[PDB]
Amino acid sequence: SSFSFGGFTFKRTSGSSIKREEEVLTGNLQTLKIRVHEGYEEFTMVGKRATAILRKATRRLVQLIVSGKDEQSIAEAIIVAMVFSQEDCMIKAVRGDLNFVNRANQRLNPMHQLLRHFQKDAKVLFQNWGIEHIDNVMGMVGVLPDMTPSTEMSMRGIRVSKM
Repeated sequence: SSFSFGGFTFKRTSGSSIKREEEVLTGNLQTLKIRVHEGYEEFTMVGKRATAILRKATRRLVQLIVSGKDEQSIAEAIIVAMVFSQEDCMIKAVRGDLNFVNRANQRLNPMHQLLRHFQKDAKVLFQNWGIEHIDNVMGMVGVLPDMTPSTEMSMRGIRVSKM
């Protein structure tokens, strides 16, 4: 069960899931209908300039270990992972003027509209994701919302591995 999303090939390595169509509110209090995968799953994300191991529970990213060509390649894989996770803080980061999803055509994908939104500017996404203190794990570094490597702090659940 290998699928494609945001230029990444996802491949499930553990867990299972059932789908539930659900309604969610953005930071602009706009209702989106999304197809939610319920169940704890693990995936490999393989792209041309980045790779990752993604561990996730229903609408919640548990951990993401990213490896890539450079900061831009890695941020790109982080954005895809955060949108794919379907986390409330990612949905609530959709806010402000013009930041609305065209839902007049119900066949269109709100996940692809969330992705386009965060690909343009992930600043609100990364700042609203939350940060956390990080453990020892040498060879794995933390990454701040501005993509600065840190040994003391990181975006919640996100770690950068050496390529």
